[PDB]
Amino acid sequence: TTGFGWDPDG
Amino acid sequence: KKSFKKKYKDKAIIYYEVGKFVLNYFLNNQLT
Amino acid sequence: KTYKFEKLITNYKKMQSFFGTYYFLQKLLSKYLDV
Amino acid sequence: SPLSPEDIMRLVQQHEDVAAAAESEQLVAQFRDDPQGLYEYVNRAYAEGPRRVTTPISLLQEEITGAVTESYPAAVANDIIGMGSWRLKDDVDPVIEFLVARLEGCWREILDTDLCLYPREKWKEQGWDLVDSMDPHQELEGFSYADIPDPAKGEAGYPRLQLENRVYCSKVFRKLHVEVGLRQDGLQVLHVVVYPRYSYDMPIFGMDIVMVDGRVTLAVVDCCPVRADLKLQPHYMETMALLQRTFLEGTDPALRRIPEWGSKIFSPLALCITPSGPEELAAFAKYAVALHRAYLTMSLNAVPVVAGPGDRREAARLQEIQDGQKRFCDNQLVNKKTRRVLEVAMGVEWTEAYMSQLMFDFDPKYEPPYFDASFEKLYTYFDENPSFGEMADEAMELERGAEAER
Amino acid sequence: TSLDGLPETQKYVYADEWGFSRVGADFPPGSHPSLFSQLLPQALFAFDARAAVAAVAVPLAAMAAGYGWLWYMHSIAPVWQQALCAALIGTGYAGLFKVAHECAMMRFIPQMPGLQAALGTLLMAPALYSLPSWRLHHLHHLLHTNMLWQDVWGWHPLTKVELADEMVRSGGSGGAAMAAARLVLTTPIKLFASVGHWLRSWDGLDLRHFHPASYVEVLSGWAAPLAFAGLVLPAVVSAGGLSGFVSCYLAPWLVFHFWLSVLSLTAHTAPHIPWRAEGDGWDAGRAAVAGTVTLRLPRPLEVLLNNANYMLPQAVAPGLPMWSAPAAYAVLAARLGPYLTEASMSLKLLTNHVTRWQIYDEEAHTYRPMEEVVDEIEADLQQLAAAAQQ
Ligand SMILES: CC(C)CCC[C@@H](C)[C@H]1CC[C@H]2[C@@H]3CC=C4C[C@@H](OC(=O)CCC(=O)O)CC[C@]4(C)[C@H]3CC[C@]12C
Repeated sequence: TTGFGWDPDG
Repeated sequence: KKSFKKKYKDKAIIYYEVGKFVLNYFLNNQLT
Repeated sequence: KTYKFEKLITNYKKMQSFFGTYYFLQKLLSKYLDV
Repeated sequence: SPLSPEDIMRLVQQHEDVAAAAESEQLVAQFRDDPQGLYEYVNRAYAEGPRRVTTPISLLQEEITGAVTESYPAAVANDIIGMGSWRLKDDVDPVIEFLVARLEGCWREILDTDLCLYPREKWKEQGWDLVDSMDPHQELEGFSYADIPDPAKGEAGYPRLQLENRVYCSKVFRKLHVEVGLRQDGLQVLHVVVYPRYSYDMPIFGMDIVMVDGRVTLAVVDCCPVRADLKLQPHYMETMALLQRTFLEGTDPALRRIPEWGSKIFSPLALCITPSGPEELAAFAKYAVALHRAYLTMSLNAVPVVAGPGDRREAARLQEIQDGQKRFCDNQLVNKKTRRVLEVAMGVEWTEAYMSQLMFDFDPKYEPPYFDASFEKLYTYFDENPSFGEMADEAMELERGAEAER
Repeated sequence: TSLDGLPETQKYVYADEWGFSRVGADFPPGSHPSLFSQLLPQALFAFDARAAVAAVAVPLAAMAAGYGWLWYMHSIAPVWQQALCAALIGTGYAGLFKVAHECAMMRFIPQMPGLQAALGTLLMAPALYSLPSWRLHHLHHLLHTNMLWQDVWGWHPLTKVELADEMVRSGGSGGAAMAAARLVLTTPIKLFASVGHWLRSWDGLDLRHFHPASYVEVLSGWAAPLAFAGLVLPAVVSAGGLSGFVSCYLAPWLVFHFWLSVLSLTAHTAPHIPWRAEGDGWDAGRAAVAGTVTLRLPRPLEVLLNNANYMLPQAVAPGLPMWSAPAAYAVLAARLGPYLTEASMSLKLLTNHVTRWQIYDEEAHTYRPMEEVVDEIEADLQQLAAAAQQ
């Protein structure tokens, strides 16, 4: 249920 | 929250049938 | 004015993917007129 | 009052100039109004939600049992896939993951009707789709990334080098190439390049990221010009300027140094950066994604230049295009960084062959074919606006005429 | 152009020697006729009903007058009265045919396209011509003007080389094709060679030359001539017999074909207008501006023909309507002055066309009489036979 990815909006 | 859970579920469901039909087509129409 | 170059672009595209004297003229005309 | 044998040529020049200007302006008119939509397309597609499918089969199904079929736009699909099936994921820093996912997503979403895979005998049978330094002969059949553990310090092998490539052909581009490399000492590179066919007058797109221990040490993106004077068309310069004003504003203007080797191939708006913190990196990432997408969308409507018998201007243009692409290739070959990180691990006779045939090959007498599958758009169309055959018309007029009595 | 840089004296002596008024200088290469459409005032393109009804009604009145007279005195009149009524009817119909040619290029009444299509079909049928095929052949002509080996829908000249080839195949100058060319381009019957054009339409009655998506439109085009020649040419004969046919249909027909042929032949042929092959210096604007000759007629004839001689203006502005063609020319003559060629219809011109300019040789790039040319190339035949000694 979590992101774990890097996206330029934090 | 629900977004990521749905992403995982849908990815799994789609990749299942994609691979199933890819192997079907290969074996029937290309091994020959 | 563009007929001459489109007559060339077809014989260019003749290479890539992998009677009938008024065919090309009529095709070009119908494309350019009824838009 | 009468005209001269010369000012006729002045009239010809002015006419073709106004024509070129008009078409170049028409190209930018789309991005001009809202540039933010070049990066925020995924968020908007997510916002609008999952579309419901209305085709006779799905309607009959969801009416019989219960099952509603849902769809998703292409941006959301390529966001769900992500770094889909790369065999060297799980080892890639999240920034490189994000960038690869976005770039390959734009390729698969914009060029989807003509995107093919590069011929397999040119790269994939030599074993260049997955290269490992601890197994330069492929006696483990390409599972060396899983069978052989990492060599410890001082052992024969430190540091190990792994590479993975993907090469595509298309209708406008003779090569779209994305390659990732990892080394055991903590180095990761990402290198993307896009070459238009030898008959199109477009700049070459290029991007490089080099990160060391999770910190981006170098990042460079640019549309390298292909003409002999290092001058883009008007609309490329306009788009680059608009995007830099949109995304990079408020960041360093003095860090954009120009490398010594790029000074002969770089456009006046190339971007070279050693980022400071998180905000610089976020700005650069947004800008790179937006620039790539704008480039592809402007390529969507390109026309080749053809050499007519008697015409010398088009022969000159074709020669200039060939020479520009060749100049880029030969000036990229002496970027000694990647060359040495390869050759000190894989040898030299291997490195020269690999860099000559795959990374920067240039042979104008061979460009790969492609497969135009646009007819597919017909089928999809006719499954959502179908037609029923002359006997459903009677039944439907009966249904209407008998339902309309209320 | 053929007469390049040279003073006005030789230009004018050539002019009055050949019957032209103003010969032409030299136009720069690398251009297109559609350029000079910017030199035209925008008011020239306006539609008005006055000129429309006048242009459709004047030739109709001339035709009706000729027919009323001719029937009032059916066969009691001598041959000269018959000739004069036939000439009048032929000219009236050439006017109505110019109107039909305007409707074929979609520039007569653009607001009502169905009406202008029906009108063009109706006015073209009595000459046994097809409207869609006419549109196609004329467009193909505009795209290939003066192109050697390609402008087959215009007065392509008989070149020296093909004549030599035919003479080598015939084994002498007595064959059938030889005598055919001999009488067709040496006698005044040349002024009717347009009838050959008429037979080359109906491209074999062969639907395999066209694009399939157009079959129904082409077939319909062929059915309007046929219906005429199937429903009206019987009646005429049945109601007047052979004579009542040769005086009511065949003579106006021959006059109309005279007009067509002379107009076109004078338009695009002159000793100073070269015929460059493709790739060998053929230029579009140079051939459409410098390679055109404007014929001047008396104003009664012009108003009877609906300004059918003014062809240069509607080659640079293909949407320019018919009644604005004279005025527009006056504009272009001011700016393109030194390059244009002009002529007045006189006996000397036609005598020169018949007796002097018969064969086109590309080495000298000019026209030369048929007989001297054939005897010269036959003397060179004798000399190559002497060269064939061993
Ligand atoms: C008989 C009179 C009173 C009415 C007018 C009749 C026309 C409508 C006919 C008679 C002459 C015919 C033409 C005579 C010659 C030909 C060529 C012929 O085709 C070929 O000869 C093809 C090439 C070949 O055979 O080698 C058929 C079409 C066409 C144009 C014919 C089309 C119909 C035409 C014009």
